Amino acid sequence: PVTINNFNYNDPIDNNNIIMMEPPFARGTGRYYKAFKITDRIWIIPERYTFGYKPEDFNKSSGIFNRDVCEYYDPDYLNTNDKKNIFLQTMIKLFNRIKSKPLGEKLLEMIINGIPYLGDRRVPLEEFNTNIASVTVNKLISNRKKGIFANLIIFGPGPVLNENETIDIGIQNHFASREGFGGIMQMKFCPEYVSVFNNVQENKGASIFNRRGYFSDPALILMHQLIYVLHGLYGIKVDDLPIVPNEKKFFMQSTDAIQAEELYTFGGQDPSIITPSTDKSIYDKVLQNFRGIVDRLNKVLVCISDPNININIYKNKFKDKYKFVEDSEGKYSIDVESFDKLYKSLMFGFTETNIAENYKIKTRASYFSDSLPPVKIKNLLDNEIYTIEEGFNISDKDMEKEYRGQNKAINKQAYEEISKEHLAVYKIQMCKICIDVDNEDLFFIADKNSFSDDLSKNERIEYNTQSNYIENDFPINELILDTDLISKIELPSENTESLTDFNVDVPVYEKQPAIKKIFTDENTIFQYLYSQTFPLDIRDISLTSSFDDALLFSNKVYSFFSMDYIKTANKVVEAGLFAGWVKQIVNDFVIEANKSNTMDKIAISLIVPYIGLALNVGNETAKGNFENAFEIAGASILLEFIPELLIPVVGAFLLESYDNKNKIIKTIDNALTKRNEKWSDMYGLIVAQWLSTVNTQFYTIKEGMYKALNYQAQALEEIIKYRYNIYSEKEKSNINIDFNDINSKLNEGINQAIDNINNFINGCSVSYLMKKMIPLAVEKLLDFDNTLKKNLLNYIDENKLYLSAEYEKSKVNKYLKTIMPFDLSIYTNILNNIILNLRYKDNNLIDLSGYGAKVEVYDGVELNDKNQFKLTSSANSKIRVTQNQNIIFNSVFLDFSVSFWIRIPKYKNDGIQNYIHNEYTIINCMKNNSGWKISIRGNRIIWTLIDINGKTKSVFFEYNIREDISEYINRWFFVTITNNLNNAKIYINGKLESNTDIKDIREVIANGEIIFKLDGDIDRTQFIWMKYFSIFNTELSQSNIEERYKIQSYSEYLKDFWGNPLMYNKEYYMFNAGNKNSYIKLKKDSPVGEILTRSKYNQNSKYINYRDLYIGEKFIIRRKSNSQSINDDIVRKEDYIYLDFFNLNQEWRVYTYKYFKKEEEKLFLAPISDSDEFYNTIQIKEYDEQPTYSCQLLFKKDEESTDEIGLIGIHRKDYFCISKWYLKEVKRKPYNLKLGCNWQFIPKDEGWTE
Amino acid sequence: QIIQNKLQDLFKADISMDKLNLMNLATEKTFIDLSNESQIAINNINDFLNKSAICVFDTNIYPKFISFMEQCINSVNSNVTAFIQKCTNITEDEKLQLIKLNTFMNIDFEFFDIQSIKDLITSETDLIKEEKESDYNLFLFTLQEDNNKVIEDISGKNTLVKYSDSISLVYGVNGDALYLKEPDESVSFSNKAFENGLTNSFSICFWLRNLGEIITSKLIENKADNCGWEIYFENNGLVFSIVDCNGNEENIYLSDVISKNWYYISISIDRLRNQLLIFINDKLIANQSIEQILNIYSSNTISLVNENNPIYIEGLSILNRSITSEEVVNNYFSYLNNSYIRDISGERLEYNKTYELYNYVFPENSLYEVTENNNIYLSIKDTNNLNIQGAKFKLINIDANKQYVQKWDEGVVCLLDEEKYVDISSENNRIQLVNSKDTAKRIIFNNDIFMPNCLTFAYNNKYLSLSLRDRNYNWMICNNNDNIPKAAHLWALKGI
Amino acid sequence: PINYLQAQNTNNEKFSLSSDFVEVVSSKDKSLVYSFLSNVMFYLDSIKDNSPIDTDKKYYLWLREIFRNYSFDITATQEINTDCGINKVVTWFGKALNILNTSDSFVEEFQNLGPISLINKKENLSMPIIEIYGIPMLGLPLNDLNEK
Repeated sequence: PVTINNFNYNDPIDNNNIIMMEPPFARGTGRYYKAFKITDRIWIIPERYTFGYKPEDFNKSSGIFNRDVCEYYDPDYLNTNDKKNIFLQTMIKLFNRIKSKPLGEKLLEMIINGIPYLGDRRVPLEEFNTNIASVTVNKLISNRKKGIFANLIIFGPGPVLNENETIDIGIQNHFASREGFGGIMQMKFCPEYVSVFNNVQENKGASIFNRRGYFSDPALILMHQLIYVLHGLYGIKVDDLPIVPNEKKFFMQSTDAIQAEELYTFGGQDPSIITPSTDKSIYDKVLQNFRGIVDRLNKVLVCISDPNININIYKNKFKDKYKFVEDSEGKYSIDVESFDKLYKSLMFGFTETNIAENYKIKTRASYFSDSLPPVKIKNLLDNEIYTIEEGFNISDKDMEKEYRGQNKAINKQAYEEISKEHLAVYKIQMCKICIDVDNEDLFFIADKNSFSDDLSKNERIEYNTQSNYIENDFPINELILDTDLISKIELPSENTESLTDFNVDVPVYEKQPAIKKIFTDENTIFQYLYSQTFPLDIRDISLTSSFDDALLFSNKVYSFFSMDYIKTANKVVEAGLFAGWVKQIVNDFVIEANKSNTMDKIAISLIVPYIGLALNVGNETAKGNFENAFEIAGASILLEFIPELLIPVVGAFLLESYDNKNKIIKTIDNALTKRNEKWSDMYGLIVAQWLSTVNTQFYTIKEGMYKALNYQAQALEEIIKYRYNIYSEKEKSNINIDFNDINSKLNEGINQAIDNINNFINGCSVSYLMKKMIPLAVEKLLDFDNTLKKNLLNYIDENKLYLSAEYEKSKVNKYLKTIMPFDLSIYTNILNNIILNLRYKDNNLIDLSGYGAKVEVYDGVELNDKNQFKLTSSANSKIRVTQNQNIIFNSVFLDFSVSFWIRIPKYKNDGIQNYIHNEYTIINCMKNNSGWKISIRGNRIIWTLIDINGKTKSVFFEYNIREDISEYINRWFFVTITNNLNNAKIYINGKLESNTDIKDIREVIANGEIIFKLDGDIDRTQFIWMKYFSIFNTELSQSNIEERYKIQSYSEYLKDFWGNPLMYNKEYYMFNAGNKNSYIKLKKDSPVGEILTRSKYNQNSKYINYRDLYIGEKFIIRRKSNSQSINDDIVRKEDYIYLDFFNLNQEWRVYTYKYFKKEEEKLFLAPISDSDEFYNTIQIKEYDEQPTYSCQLLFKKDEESTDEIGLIGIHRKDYFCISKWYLKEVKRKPYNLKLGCNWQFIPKDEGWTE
Repeated sequence: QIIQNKLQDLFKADISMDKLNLMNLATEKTFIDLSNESQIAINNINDFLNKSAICVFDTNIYPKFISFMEQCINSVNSNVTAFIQKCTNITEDEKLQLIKLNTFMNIDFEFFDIQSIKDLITSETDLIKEEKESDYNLFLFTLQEDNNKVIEDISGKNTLVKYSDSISLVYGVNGDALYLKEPDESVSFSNKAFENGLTNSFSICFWLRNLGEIITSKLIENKADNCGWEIYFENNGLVFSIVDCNGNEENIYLSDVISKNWYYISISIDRLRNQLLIFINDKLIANQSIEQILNIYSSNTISLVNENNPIYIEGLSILNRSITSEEVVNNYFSYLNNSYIRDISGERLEYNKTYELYNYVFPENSLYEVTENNNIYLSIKDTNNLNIQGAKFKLINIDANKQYVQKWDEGVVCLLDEEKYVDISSENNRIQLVNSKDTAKRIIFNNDIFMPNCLTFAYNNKYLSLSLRDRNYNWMICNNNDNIPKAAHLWALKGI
Repeated sequence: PINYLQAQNTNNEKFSLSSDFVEVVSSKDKSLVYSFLSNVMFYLDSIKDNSPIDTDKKYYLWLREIFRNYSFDITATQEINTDCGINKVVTWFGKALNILNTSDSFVEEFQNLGPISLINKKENLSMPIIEIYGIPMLGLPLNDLNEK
């Protein structure tokens, strides 16, 4: 439906695709431009946007155009033909990427098919007129001018390269795009320069490459501007009450007013800033515009501008564009459902957030999020950096995880920084010395004039009054599924008579001073942040606990940590203890961060105390105890400026009086629904005020905390570097320290502290909204409720003649006695710390971690669909994993974890000595006799670390071999080994098992080559089963390990004794958890299985003890109805089956009597037969919520009968029976794992002998 | 003692006798709550100091044992080597192998096991306390048995349950559920802890299904005259009203509760936070502050009524503490994970029943038959045609004895005059309707855990989904491309 | 610690809570009782010199506040990372049963020191008498020697 052509800037003009066009802002003053028709009604002019701009302003100066953007100037850009050609190629690539997906294709189809209406407010309602600058544009044919229809023209950047914009055409201050007509739109867009943002509001754990800044996708910015264009073309770019920032105070951020359309376009939480009253205002304005459009469409009969233009074709096209209803007579009407859907899809459907989510592109969290200085993309035409389909995040290059392809600290080979000598920012100089702060680093507190007060207006209630409620959301799936990719675009010919009128309002742009000087003497967030910085020339700096002392001098840097940390940092040690001191100071810095105290007295789960000491924002929070002040004065001390809340008094309801008798009942219900709507509107207004005035202050506080932590880390790194360089050459050669490792540890600590700060600040903000904003609105709404109740009562009294009015009075009282609860979700919108994750995809093992580690699996390794691989003693049973050189565990502080599921076979009875004395490594990560290994001695699983020097440290786990029925001997179990700077811990099945101190380990280097291979003194029959091997670059917590073990232990099927899936038609031995030392054997005479004590091992060794499991009757499981898939043969939970057993050379089923008196009833063991007095179907179920290998067997009358008989078990002389008492005891909240109903099945395994 | 002094000094005041008895009852309840808090602190300090003792063994005694046994193992190895060298009846390489085999490394005498010490200082009394510790004041449990239904509290607190014989037991969500079809029925649960008081946190949690149609009918009451709390239908939703013994009221209207649909109601009152949380299903509905609410001492009997309304009530539970959002979501999602495929109404999906088909993307458009090119498909209704009646569906299984659908079930969809059956055309990879049961396709029915009332049809590991728009059509197709959103292959069946 | 435990007990019925142990034991009137409930003491000092409680709403509010403060005070714990996992150290354990009650916070001293500092008699170990007899030298083949 949408095709993208291929052009070159030197292609000869053919006057069909490559033409010479005069833009509407040229006002017919010559100066034709070369334009290319990339797509229908879309033209590209690769020239600088000089309209309304003085040529002297294209250079950097003391002036500035905008007060919210770091502006970059480059007059020499776009000066040659080669630059024009590469610009054209880049735009072609961007449009191809946009059309690559159904959402972009639908957007382009809407843009193309949204041809502007032929006429404006200066056009009669009964005729068309194509002689308007906003409809037709002139082109030159003579090397004779003609007029063509266009929808969008794309120019190059203006004076600022990184400031894209979209402009419409206005005539006598009457824009056609704001009145439902629509017109051509002009775009200023430079693809080579993109904005940079951050994600401080997003928590990704203690990652290293997080919150490091991201550069935007040029296709995303182009699509954002295309959404602007789509709003313009359809004529929905109306103007309503804007968000005007308040600039009365000095710390407030000053910027131009923000129209509601921009916030709608941004999407996400941004449309919640526009109050519902303004939403309804815009909705009715657009509805009135569309009503005028449909009246114009119905009134026209003939065209006088160009008789060659068809009337019926254009009328049908406009009806399709505006989604009108064609009546049988011929008149066109407006369907409100259709118009509502179209409006919601245009405003809340196409948004930056939805598009970014659909294309897997990272973008700004909110419209008010801080913006970093822009960067320049090195080359957008290289398919090894930026491709059409994947975009920046190339999956093949291991860059599609967590948007790693857009990370500034990761994809350093795809962008170039911009020199500060070419960037202009509207700075504010705070003079007492003077401090210069960018305007983007100021609190954005909206003024009270930006929120409407339509609530106070009286409302007329009638019998047909409908409670209208617009919703700021549209399902993106509905938009995607409405995309058509088969039907072609049927557009009328663009050729028409040449333009005659040239009336157009070209805007005039004037620069303004880029420095604003203000005078104040308040030590606030900005001053404290400044005091923590030092000039680059200073090389010997020390940390001070006094803010004024560090503010005065240049060699003293402020800090907000404990005095112990300052003393340790300032300490100078000998060269022999330098590395230990560095490790200690970094650990102390990290411990100084993450300082959180749990909160229980506030509805806020954790509180960070070092915020007042770090920013001193609000009512001088640095003084005294921050925690005590926060507890005493609530969550308002952190607010820089408490705003005045605009809470209108809701107006009375004017009820129409009808007679009626029939229409006098519906008016009461309409009034009630209107009251509910007023409640919702008041809640939305309060939410908008919170999002504009209070939440922005907290976001600024979060950004300030992040900057303060970054400054502290930079100061510590500078001190470390200076101390290391202050030593002699011999001393420096003696000490081995890696600065990448210390930088990574500092960044991880910063990210963890920022996570805690983010949680605390969000808690405080939501608490402020609920406990300082909502109650007042609720009180006002209750007063309005009382007023409305009185009004309705006197209305019923004044009209009691017509209409059992006591019932109406009771209904009214009951309905307004209740309040509408406030919901915030309405207005709102794996540990993910892995570095290696082996999984089974297709007859092979691959790495799903996203870092792209090469996994080579040889023919000796046996695989299966359940992600289990068995390593044998063969020389070709080995797995080699080569990790990326950038993604490895820290080599100094050594914080990482390794988790997997393992299965080891039983020892050899005749080879006990060899099984005990032999220790064979099964996983290796050694390169130069240093690293970590996992080995399996007899009965133990040892994890060993050997540093560079040679000192070793091991931690193991030994499972008892003298137990009767052991839970680890030959069954799957979870192993997790965690390492940090102090200890090495090993957890088995979640519970902590062992722990060793590794504080005396110097440094461990990472081999990067993991070898899964049983190497060492082993027998010819020695195999080990492994599953779900994973490596994390952080020390997992106990709760995290327990949750991971619980999640990985879940499955749809059931598990046998060994943990393998339960399989149909397999030999099993029954085992009772409640009675471990007993089994069942078929009686020679009675048809009841007798309970016998299990055997034991007393052959030759007293050091080894166990009980035989291969004794008893061999049970089999068969299907009941054969209704599932034949390919699947695993037993799933809650399954009806037949439980048979092999007796002699036959199979016998187990049944039960229909009627019995005692609860414990014996079973009936008989050959397969059909009877009307016995039950044969057994439902296998799982009752234990916690992971377990025990299942339960229930007896049911029928698969469709709710009747339940009992549960199979063993009850005391022991007797194998069924009980109805187990039913009550199995549903108790604390599950009893030692019950007699817990059954397990033991198949014959190669790991268990005798 | 401070509280008693204040109360006794306040007895010499102009307060009526009934209010004074209210004070005394509230003070007794507060004393019980203070004892509970003291027990919480006691076991907190117990765990703290037990872990401290285990840590002191790990970090203060085990290293000394390791040092001593390393010193001893040195001598043991020296003696073993001397003995093995004194003998002269073996070779040299064999002797070296033997002496290397009989060695004592550190790992030989390392026996530390934190789990073996935690499980060694826990007695049978601790196990008894753990088994008897329950966080439920009432955990109703229903068991049909064979012609003898039993409804009783299995929380261990032994609440007195009084019910009439007109109530029935059905299978609502997971297990049996009370069914009140006869008008004017009542079930009473009696327990002292149900009396509430000034300072005690609790929570009500149950599953509700109303078969009615819209007057205000009482559902659950604990109102002693004026004070107390209650939940009752109103308009097209529920209302939770809590009133204290001072006139302060809190009425919360929970909307979007219509008939013939299951709802998981969870109300939590936390008086340590002065918070009232109300969740419906897996979404927080109300979050209010009840700091203005005071002593709510009420009767010791919670009453469940019907008031001329057939209702299903399942798993009615009352706890003695407040619940969090995460726990509520976990309980709601785990309760529905029972290998039963449900319909859009929340009830169990059954074979051989007239069903309307809906797609998750379009929760209001029902699939209807479309004839084109001498081929019959089914597709979404166009925006210009909304009055067209939807198609009637039935599910046929291999075994006619099976009545209820389950996870991983093979079946055939039958369209209700010529008895059409679903087939897949290997020309456009769409679906079509045939007139031969043998020509149908055996498709597998499944469902996602986090979308309980929605199901998926699979055909050789390929879900059936909705295609993109095509001249005002959206056919069901067996997708293999990723350009169709992953939420477009979720379907819903509505009982028609 | 027994002295503090005794000081937390009184026989009178008109006492007042105090955080100063020395003042409590040196009080001639014997009207001060030692307590570590900082929240409750702070609340009682805040409501001191106010309107006497006479109405039922006032008494209900006072009782609710007293219960809330007591619950917040007696259940105060801080989760620290110890060598054997995560330990929820009781914060007020320093005030009651005077132990590591020098200055700052009890948790700070507990973390800086070890768990050994809680008890007042450390280093009580003693090596047991060890009798590891050496192997008894008659000739034997490889298998017999290996078994022995």
